[PDB]
Amino acid sequence: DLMTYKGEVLGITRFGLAKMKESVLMLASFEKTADHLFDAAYFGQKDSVCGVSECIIMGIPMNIGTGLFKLLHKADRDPNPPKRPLIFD
Amino acid sequence: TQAEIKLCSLLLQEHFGEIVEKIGVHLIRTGSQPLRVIAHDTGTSLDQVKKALCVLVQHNLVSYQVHKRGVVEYEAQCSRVLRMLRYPRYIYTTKTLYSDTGELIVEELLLNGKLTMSAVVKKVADRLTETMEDGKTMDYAEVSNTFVRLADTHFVQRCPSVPTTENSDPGPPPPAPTLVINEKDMYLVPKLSLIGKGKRRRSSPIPDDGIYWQANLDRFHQHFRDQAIVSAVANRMDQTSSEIVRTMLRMSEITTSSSAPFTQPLSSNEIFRSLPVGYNISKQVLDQYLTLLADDPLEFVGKSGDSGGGMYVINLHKALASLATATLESVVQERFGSRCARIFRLVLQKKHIEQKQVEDFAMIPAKEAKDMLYKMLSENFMSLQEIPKTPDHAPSRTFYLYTVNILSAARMLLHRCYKSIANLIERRQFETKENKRLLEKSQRVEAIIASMQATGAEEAQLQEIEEMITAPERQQLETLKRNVNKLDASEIQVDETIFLLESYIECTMKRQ
Amino acid sequence: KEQFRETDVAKKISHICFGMKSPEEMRQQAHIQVVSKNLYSQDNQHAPLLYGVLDHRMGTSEKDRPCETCGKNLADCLGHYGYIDLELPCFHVGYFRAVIGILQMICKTCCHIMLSQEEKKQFLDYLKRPGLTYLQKRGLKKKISDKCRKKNICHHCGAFNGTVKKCGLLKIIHEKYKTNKKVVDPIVSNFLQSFETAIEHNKEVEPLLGRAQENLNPLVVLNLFKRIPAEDVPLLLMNPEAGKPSDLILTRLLVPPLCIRPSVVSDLKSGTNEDDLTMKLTEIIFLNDVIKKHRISGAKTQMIMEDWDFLQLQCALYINSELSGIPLNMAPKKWTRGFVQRLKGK
Amino acid sequence: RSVTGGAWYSDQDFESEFVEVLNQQCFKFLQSKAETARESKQNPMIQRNSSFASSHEVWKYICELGISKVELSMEDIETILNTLIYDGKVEMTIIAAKEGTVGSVDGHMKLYRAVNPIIPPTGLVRAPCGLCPVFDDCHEGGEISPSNCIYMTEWLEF
Amino acid sequence: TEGRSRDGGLRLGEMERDCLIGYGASMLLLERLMISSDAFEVDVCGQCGLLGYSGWCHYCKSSCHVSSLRIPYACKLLFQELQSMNIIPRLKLSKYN
Amino acid sequence: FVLVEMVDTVRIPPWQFERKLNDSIAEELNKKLANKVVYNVGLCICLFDITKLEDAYVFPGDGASHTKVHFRCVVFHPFLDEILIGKIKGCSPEGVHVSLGFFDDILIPPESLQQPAKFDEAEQVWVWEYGEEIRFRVVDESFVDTSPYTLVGSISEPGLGLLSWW
Amino acid sequence: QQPQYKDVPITYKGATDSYIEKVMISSNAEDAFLIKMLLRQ
Amino acid sequence: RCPDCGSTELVEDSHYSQSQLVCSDCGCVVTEGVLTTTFSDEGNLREVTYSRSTGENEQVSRSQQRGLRRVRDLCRVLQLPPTFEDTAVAYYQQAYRHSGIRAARLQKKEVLVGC
Amino acid sequence: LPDVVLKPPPLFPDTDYKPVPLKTGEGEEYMLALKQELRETMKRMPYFIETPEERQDIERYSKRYMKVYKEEWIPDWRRLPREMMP
Ligand code: SF4
Ligand SMILES: [Zn+2]
Ligand SMILES: [Zn+2]
Ligand SMILES: [Zn+2]
Ligand SMILES: [Zn+2]
Repeated sequence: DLMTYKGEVLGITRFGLAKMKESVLMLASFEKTADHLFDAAYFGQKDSVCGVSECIIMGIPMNIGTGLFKLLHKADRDPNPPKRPLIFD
Repeated sequence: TQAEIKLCSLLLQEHFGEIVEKIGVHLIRTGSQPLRVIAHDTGTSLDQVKKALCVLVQHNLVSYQVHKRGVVEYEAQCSRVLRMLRYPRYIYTTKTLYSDTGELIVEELLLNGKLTMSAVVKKVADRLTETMEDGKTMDYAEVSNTFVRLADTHFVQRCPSVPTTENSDPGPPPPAPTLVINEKDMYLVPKLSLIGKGKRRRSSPIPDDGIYWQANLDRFHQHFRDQAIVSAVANRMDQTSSEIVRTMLRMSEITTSSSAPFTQPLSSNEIFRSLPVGYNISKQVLDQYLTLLADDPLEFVGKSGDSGGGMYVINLHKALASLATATLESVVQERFGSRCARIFRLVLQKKHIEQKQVEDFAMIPAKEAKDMLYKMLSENFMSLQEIPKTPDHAPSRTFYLYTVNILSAARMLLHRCYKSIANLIERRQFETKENKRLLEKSQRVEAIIASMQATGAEEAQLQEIEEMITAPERQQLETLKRNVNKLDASEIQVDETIFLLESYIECTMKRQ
Repeated sequence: KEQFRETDVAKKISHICFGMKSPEEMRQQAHIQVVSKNLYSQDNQHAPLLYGVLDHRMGTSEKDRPCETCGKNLADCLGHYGYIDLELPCFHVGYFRAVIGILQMICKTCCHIMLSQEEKKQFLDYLKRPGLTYLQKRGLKKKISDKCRKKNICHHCGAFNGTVKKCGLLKIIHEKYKTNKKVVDPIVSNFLQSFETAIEHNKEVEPLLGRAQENLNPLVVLNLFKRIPAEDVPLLLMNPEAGKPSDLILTRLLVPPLCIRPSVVSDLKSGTNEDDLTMKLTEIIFLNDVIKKHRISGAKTQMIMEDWDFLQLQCALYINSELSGIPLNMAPKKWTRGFVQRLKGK
Repeated sequence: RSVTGGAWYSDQDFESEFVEVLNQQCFKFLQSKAETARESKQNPMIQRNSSFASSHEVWKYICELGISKVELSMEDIETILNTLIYDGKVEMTIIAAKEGTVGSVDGHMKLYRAVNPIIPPTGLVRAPCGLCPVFDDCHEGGEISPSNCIYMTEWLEF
Repeated sequence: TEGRSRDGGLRLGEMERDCLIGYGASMLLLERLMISSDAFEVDVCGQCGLLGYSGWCHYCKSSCHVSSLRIPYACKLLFQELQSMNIIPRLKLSKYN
Repeated sequence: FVLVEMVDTVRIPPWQFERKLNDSIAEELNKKLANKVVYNVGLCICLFDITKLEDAYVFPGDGASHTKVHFRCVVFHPFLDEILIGKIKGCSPEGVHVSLGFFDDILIPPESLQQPAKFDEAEQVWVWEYGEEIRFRVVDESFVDTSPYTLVGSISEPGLGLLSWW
Repeated sequence: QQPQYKDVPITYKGATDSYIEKVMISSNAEDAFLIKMLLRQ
Repeated sequence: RCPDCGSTELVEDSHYSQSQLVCSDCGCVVTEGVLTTTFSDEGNLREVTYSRSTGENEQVSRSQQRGLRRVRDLCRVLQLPPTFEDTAVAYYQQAYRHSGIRAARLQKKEVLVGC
Repeated sequence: LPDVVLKPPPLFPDTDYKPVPLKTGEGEEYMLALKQELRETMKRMPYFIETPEERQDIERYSKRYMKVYKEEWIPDWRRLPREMMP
């Protein structure tokens, strides 16, 4: 289902991997670094940090695993607290 | 065109403001775009975008067109934005060829873009009321005469007017009025029998509706080119030849267009008949002048026929090429010296030439002529053909000959002039903003005098103005003023070179 | 009394934007201008020269000598870049393919592209779609380049724009005067007949008059790119905010800090181990000084062009030490570690 | 004479002073002749013809001056006048002269006249930005800025 | 360092990273490959997107938009090497929320 | 004295979780904006009230509780025409150094606008006679850090008569 | 002008103790004295 | 020195594969961690001398090159260690600094090499 | 062989050539006068749209006395598309 989701059978080779992925960092780290980097610099293609490869490179928690959801602390509070009324206005 | 965009940005910021100059720069950089994507990319409110577009289309700086699905696309004209720097020259030439009435007319047409005849004559009367005195009053007859005289001479032209919507598909109106232009009424003036007297600004139904006029920059450009070639031929041969060519250009103004390789055939007889009577020159002397101008090594004029006595024609493209060559050699002489100018003229006359041949024909010792060649090549004034002996193009086994490309040289010179004017405007604004505190101090100490000038004017407020701390700083104010004046004069002077280069560039364009 | 300034924010990086810097921005980023082709001074205690390579104002590489720009040790200094001015521009080996592509896109006379207004608006509307991906951008670039190369006559000014190809190594040539088997044109004849002086003073011009097309040196292509209208820049599939076409041809070199170039003072002898990039930059500065001396002394144009090509290939090796069209006569002696070699590999 | 010798390639040293003096004297002579032709005012054709000066005439004038010791041939004065043309200050015309006091070219003779330049110096050369050698590095905000320009300051203080 | 005689530590190769990814241990991988290996603190300016030092941007000549950021040192070296190659990675920062 | 809407990110350490969040938030905001001046806003005094308080996130890093809090805080910023009552905490020959009562010593009125009887001879002479009123004219702001105050403003002293004090 | 000597002593890098069995001193033609110690465990 | 007490008795002691500076009085460290070059990069980097990173060794005339090569072959035919070659070329470069020595005949350079 | 320079070139290298003095006469004086008059008179025109002032402090009694009142030109909507009506 991964190799046949774009309507065309794409291989695990660098060609199909570049056709299915968008992250410039992992495409450069895989193979053909200089050409891909110079092409991305020419196009100015901004690369996000959604992929796990750039999460490991940039040093941020990856989206997969435990980093998919977020946690909230159950602190004693009151949402929208009472507001002090305005006297002059 | 980064320098052009920067110059347009500075001019728009100086002339119209900040919220509109951003939209103008966006239109220049991104080309034609609908209003929605313009507001999206600029990131400002929609009302400000609408106001900017309207104030830009008022001065005929931008235009709008229709496309599929009835969408409107707004496109800016960078050339039109660049031409508005030449407004003082337009006002000067319309004040020289006409009276001050035409001066004020063209001034109002440039400061407003689109107006009606009644509006412009009313504004001219209101502005001239304070110029004259002695209780008398002016009428609209002389102003209308000056307007129609400007019209027949093609200096002013009717703006493109929307056709009759009642006759053109009466019903659901399109999003854009689809303004069109007709050559018939391009210079026609409808009769305005109404007259009046301008008010002196005491501060105490439109028959010409739908007809808007604007200054025809094409006529001004043609007149400036004529003046330039007249000054050139005057500095070359004599003032008499300059008068002859001025008369022939005045005759050719109407019968020719703005872009043509040559003018219409003009015979010596009609030129002699149309020549001013102030010169006691005979027909034979005129024939001698024409036949010596035809033998000029500049080839400004040409025979191009023998019928009708002395038949002659002028070369517009060749004259503009000669003017561009003169400008280029002058700037080379002023930037690198007389010897480098000699080397440049040598390498320009000969199509291709070698270093040893350059030194032989220019008579300049070694270690200096090659240095001048390298300095001129590093500034994109010359090009090397590099005829190779082998397809490998190895430097050791190939020739090198210098060649001057006038087109690329003129383009880079125009870019340099644009960046120079941009830098001058930036320096002027910097000197203005760095002394804004002294400017406000001077403004307040002079407004203390401007107030109570006549009513309640006591003499006790005259010996304390110079007593302030601004007195030792008046020298700085004078220096700022003279610097601003010199910068403005330099910009206006470079404007003529910009016009010459732009004319030389445009004349060789076919638009095919 | 005290202005409120934020101390620390939990900032995180959202996305990385790639691009290039103009020579002005590249000068602004750097701190000092290294002009000396030497590393250390003449004194015996191995003191580095000021305003030269390995200067401590661009970071530090030794645990004892701190950085001059920032008063911190090696474990705290981040390094500082430098800018090197070149007498003659050189083609960027990384963007050389992009330079050839842009030259095929735009005209050589009016600086405009070979695209009709209808197809211009079509490609504009096709690119205006949101969410344009890398593959879609490359496909659109390929399609527009093919449609532009299909035509040969300039739609803007009308000048002939023949094929353009890479001859030799790091040299581009535009074949404006192509061989025409059918009836010839007047322009090519007027061009060929303008070599009367070369033919008179050199007979070899006659057999070699053909295939004498327009070799585009860095100066001419840079002057052409400096006059590109900004409206045609988005049509070149390059982002205008990321960079400009004139930035493809480099006039300055970014010498990296000492953090990328470690120096190992080997006290067993009188020597300091430096990386290959330092030697490449030293050779570049030496070539700049040599070509400046030749320009001052007025040498032949052959030697000037040879030095220019040598500087170009040395800069290419400094960027990518391994190329394809490297001639065997000017081939490197020993294998060096260029930036590409330091990036890729096991 | 090409490989060795020459009036200017004396002792393998270029003689710039001699050629400069010759150019100046020839320009002065041509300017005086053109001034006399202009002040004559008898007829434009005769004015033009008298403004022209032959290579033989200016060569005999230089010989009458006798500044340089080495003999100046006809081709030497021809090259001097060609350099003057390349300077943009004079004009040459080849007329059909079968035989006369020149006899240099078969059936032709070159006449030279002093001519004024086409146009005065442009406005660009009247600004420091047009003659700056580091004009390429001009940026709004940076080390080389028009605000803190030294060229503009010196030019405004003049 | 690499060698044992050079007091070198163990290397988390590609397969170890693959196993840690398969387990989904995001924080463990972050601590191993970033915090305990090449952790460093740099300064990034939110306006130009370049790298600064000591909370100062030499490019913009200002320090208002400069903010500190944790990063692997190898990533900073890669960014510097790419900037040397005229390939400028413009880092657009944002709030953690 | 005017209210300002401020949206700030507050980090509360986990060892304060026993405290009420609506109190710790106010305490931290008061400790963060005490005797400080917001650029182009003015000198903030203290937190007035808290309007909106969204969820309290916990980041995978420090682990403390991060909250984006919307609140209204009081700042001191005249409207270029407000009349204030300050006390003379010094005087210089070029201008009197009058400080608002226990609030801030930032008001330096220039001695160049009242009737021509103004002269300070360094002997603490306020004004040559013919609880001091002050008329603000223009605000001014600037930065502080420029290498690896900001609110003074001018003061107007028109012909207010001053029947109680010369 | 006076020679300045900095110390570069050879250190025993070993987790466990070692015993020296023999120390050999030799002199080559380069006047460089070579000292070898045979650590025994 | 000690930042708190001011004691200057800081001693370098080898930890468990870690180098650091610590005071013997309060046991507080002032600087921990040391950066050393790796042999993987050491074999890659090329050594540069101040005899070459100053512009020298290029102002070596053909005659000076002949003289130093003569020194080399003379010390090699005698089967001398490389230390003798280094000392001899150093003495030659030191003696060649005089103006009267550099301006001499080939016999003079040869007898100078011999001496 | 080129010698080593111990100081980088100055930021403003000197050139023996100087800009030509500006042209003088009544023409350039009228140029300066007209350009200054245009720069002055064009700012108060309704076409010069200044930035709308914001964060208004308060409303005062003298506002109507200091209210910036200027005649507003009405663009011809017959020539302008309908997408610009406020
Ligand atoms: S420094 Fe000044 S004069 Fe020189 S190019 Fe820049 S703006 Fe023009
Ligand atoms: Zn540093
Ligand atoms: Zn073209
Ligand atoms: Zn910045
Ligand atoms: Zn202690």
